[PDB]
Amino acid sequence: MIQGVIQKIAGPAVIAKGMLGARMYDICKVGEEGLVGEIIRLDGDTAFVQVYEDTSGLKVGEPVVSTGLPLAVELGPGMLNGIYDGIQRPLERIREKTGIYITRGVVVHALDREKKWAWTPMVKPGDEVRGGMVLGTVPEFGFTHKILVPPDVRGRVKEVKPAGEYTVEEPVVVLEDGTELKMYHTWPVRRARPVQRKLDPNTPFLTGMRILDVLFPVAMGGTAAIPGPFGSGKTVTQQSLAKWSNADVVVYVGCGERGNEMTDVLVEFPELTDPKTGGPLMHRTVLIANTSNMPVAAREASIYVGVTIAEYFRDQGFSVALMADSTSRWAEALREISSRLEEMPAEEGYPPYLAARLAAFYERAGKVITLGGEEGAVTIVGAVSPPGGDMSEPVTQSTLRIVGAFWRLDASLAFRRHFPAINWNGSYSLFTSALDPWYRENVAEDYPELRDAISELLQREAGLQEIVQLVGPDALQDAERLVIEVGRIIREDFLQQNAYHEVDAYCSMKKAYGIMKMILAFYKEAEAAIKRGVSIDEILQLPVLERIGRARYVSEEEFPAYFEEAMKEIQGAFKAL
Amino acid sequence: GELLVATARTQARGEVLEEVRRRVREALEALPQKPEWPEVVRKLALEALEALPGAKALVANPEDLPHLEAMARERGVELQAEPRLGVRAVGAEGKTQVENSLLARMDRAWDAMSSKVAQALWG
Amino acid sequence: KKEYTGITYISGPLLFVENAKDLAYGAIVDIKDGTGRVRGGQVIEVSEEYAVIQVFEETTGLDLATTSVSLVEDVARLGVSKEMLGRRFNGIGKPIDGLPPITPEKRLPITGLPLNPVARRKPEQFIQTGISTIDVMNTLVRGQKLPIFSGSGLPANEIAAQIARQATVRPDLSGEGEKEEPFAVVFAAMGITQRELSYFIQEFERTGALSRSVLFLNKADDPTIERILTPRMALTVAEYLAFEHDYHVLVILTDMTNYCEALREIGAAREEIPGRRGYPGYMYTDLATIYERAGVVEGKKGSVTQIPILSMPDDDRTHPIPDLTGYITEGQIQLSRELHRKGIYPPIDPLPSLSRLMNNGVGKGKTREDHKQVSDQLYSAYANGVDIRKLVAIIGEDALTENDRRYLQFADAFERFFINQGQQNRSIEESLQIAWALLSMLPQGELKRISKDHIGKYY
Amino acid sequence: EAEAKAKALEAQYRERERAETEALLARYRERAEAEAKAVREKAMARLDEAVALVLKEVLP
Ligand SMILES: Nc1ncnc2c1ncn2[C@@H]1O[C@H](COP(=O)(O)OP(=O)(O)O)[C@@H](O)[C@H]1O
Repeated sequence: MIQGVIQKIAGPAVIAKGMLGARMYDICKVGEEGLVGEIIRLDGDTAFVQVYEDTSGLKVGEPVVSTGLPLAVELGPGMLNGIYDGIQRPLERIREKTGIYITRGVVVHALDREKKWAWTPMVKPGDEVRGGMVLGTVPEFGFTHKILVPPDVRGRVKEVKPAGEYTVEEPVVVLEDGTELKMYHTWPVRRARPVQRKLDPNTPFLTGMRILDVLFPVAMGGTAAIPGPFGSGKTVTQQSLAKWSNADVVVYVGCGERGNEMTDVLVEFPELTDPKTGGPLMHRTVLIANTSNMPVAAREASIYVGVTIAEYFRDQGFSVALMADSTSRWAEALREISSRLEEMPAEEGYPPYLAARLAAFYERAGKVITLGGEEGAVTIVGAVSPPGGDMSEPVTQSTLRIVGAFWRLDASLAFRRHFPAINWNGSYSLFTSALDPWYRENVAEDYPELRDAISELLQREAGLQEIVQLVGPDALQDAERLVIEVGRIIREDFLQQNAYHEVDAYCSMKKAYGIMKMILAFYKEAEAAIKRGVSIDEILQLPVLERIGRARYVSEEEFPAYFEEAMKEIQGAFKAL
Repeated sequence: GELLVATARTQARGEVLEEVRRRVREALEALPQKPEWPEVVRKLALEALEALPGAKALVANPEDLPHLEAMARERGVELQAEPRLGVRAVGAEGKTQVENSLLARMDRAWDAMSSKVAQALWG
Repeated sequence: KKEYTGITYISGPLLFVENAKDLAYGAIVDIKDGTGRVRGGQVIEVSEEYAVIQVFEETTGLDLATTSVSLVEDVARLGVSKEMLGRRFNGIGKPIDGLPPITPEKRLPITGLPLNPVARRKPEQFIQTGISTIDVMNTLVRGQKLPIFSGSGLPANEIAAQIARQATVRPDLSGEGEKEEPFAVVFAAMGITQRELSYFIQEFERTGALSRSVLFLNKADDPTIERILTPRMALTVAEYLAFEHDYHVLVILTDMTNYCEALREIGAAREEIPGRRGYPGYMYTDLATIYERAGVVEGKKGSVTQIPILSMPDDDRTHPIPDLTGYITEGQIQLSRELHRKGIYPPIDPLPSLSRLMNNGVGKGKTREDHKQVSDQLYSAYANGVDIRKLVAIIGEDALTENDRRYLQFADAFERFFINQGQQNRSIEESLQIAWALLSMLPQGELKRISKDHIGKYY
Repeated sequence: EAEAKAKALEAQYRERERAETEALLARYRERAEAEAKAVREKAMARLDEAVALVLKEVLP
């Protein structure tokens, strides 16, 4: 490596001297704790180390060395249902060796080196490959796990061992170019694997949560933010999103969060049962969690790990979930490193790197097409936390640029408890001019109007409320008061939802389209009805609205059972009017 | 259709330019064994030393060392390694270490006379 | 050739090396690695003792033993040719399609020198852009500076593209048309999402005007710094096509917001005291030097049309960026956030959109001279309206008297009818017409801004 | 029967388009191939001279 030692210390930072010809940003084992730092500044013989391992009582003179390589992941199977924290280290083992805490400086391998796996070579000796193709599969859960050749690695094949039980350790395929391709390989995180070309959106991505999807859906590539103050769902809706999918694997970060904040999250997972495999849903999930008593800077590392996993799996044909918990952390991180390198921070105190890197973080995801001609798409859904509790800080506001659509939340709804608290006079979508193909393909064409035809309602709900509280609903007439309880239903059976209800736990387009016709009716009937000299009082009392008020209950199977059931009752009861 | 026509043409001209390049490469690689190789030595040797306002010593293949007698008299003399088509040198201190590879001379002129060749060529 | 070694500091896109003596403030140099792969290099501060190099890449794995610089040129110039249209380039300016590196004809500096006012000739032609908004009120004169203010998550791009396909001169009011003119554009962004990208492309091929165009593309994922290089690079591709090749090129800028972002970085990370609200002060210059290039010179058949589009956060026109832009620039057309989610497209409306170049010989003379004053009526006409947007919400359903009722009645009307255009195209006349039709609901004798003839002429 | 008339019209519109779009390629592609060739042939003659010229410049 290179030898040298310490020079001065400042909290998470330390400077080091005598190192020279050293590389830029590396695995820097520092101290006899051996702390993996990173060279941010390279100045003369004087190296800034930058730990991700909590400091305490170092001195001056301890050895400092460095690989001369950045930071990358052991790849292979065994990933699902694993822990890796932010610095890749797998808590599993740690948990065991270190009692009951987290203790810095304890080092282990990441991915296991003892586990056996059946091997099916899909390659033969003397063959020729290309960088990113598959060499062989491995049975992992309900998955065709594959060993994708690393980038810029190709050539003839010297041998191929036949089937067997192995650890990822051995090369099964040594190239006829003298290249022993072991299963895992090294791909530095701060970069992205390329793809043969990129495939593009036109396919909906559903987490199935009603309103969320139905009003402002997102596509399967895409990008979106979540912001709002503490309280409305942010911290925990995401958990819930995981419990359903329109995707395969589920890769979950977490940063700066507290242990209790992710407890259940872990342990419940085996009871969750995906229905797209029927599996116990922990089998396709990833713990990349981070405490909140790590170095500020380890909330950098942590983020990058996720996404770099995502591609790997995605190139293995898959639909990937990344659900970024709080960029605020990350922010703060860099905000701290600043102090160290002493830079005039841009307004509100941040480095003006800011959205530099952010920008790229969003890009990398999406649906693509690989060398292997496989599909897979990365979906990302990021959360934010500005102090005041809204757009009023650049770190949130500029986040709104490099993105697709966003999912606003606000305090006020959180008080009266409407989970989620989306301000539906908030957010926008940016795909609903291109999700219609798949729409009138599964629902049927009468979704592409009628949905919109719900919107008009709440548009017009706004415009009147204003005056309602300014005078009273009283000096307003029937048709006015119409929409008032239209809107009402749009909340009663949408906005108000739970993620605790065994029933509304998962919901779908059928229920969607379902109530999408239900409501329609009242309108269309009543519009004529109140012009039958009828008073809206009475129309409010017509119990059939009350019936639809049980809408969130029909467990979604026997859903057209009750659809059609009450369908008639509408055209029944109202034939009096 | 037009786009295919354009590509085709430009592509083709690329075949041309590459050949012309190749011939230079071939030619430049044939200069040592053209008898004018000692002649060539000091042209470039003097040339680099002139460009280095400092002086220290020159460094080159032992091959071309003989051809140079001039700055075998002058300089500190430390005529070593290989700069091999080109001549290298270093002036005072480690500093800047200005050289003159013949192949870098192609690349220099290329960046210029990319334009001129095309005029000569298609006409 | 030359050859420089002796690093001293690396940290952020700022480099340091001594023993320079004949380096040029702003010079493209190289950065040979040890791995073997070159990186860029600007001389953004030569000094007697050391100097600043400006890494156009990031640095990674970089060392203190093989980091080797080589002055490529003193200044950045670039070649160009006519024949290179439909090709792709990037911030560096290497071709991206895979076809030959261009053969220049003439190289020319990139920073340029500015115009001479004597050499400029006043604008005087305008085009039909296909949306009334502009095309009635503000009048997009040829070779103008028009910024289109938008916010995120608004239809920023789309609307731009429309213009690109409906942009066309008017022979009718003259004797000269596209039987005397072809047409063309040069587009670049400076990094964007992917989603905006492809979307873009499909409107050039289906128009097919792609061929006769130039693309520079930086994608929002390349080294950040090359955000500040790129504009100019393309911008010199404008004069070149304008003056010796002679053309009618629309040049489009979008993502300038992000321009300055990066700008800032070098700005302050190196040093300079910030020159206002978290930005450097020469920001002004840097955004002068970009926009200023437009216009036409005497007797030339070029046309340097700058159309920038960008978005500041919120809608504060007072947020730094559009700020100064305003002074600098000329045009000013706004999206209107409010209109957006009430479904009217393009949401552009005058609420502070306030043109500039209008009076100078278009929308009149050659054009109907029952246009100018039309506009002006409508202007205040709208005023008179919307005032009451508040007063209504204060008094009650109504307490206003009968006449003034009409005001509000035409407001709501106007917006809905007039301002909504589908993928439509309304000719300048088809437009205009409507205008008098909206003047209809106001009785005469309230319209007091246009002569007696005109008023009845088209009532 | 008017729906029939238009339906049939479409046919002709798609056919005329089809046949011709295929034809346009023929003429263009073989002209592309032809001219591309014709610039190679154009080049050949003074190709040499360029090398001579360039070589003379770089050398000292
Ligand atoms: N989607 C929801 N919207 C609002 N509150 C919810 C929702 N789901 C659950 N809650 C309740 O609010 C709690 C906290 O919401 P959240 O903003 O995620 O967390 P915190 O502010 O505690 O970090 C939930 O754990 C639960 O008690």
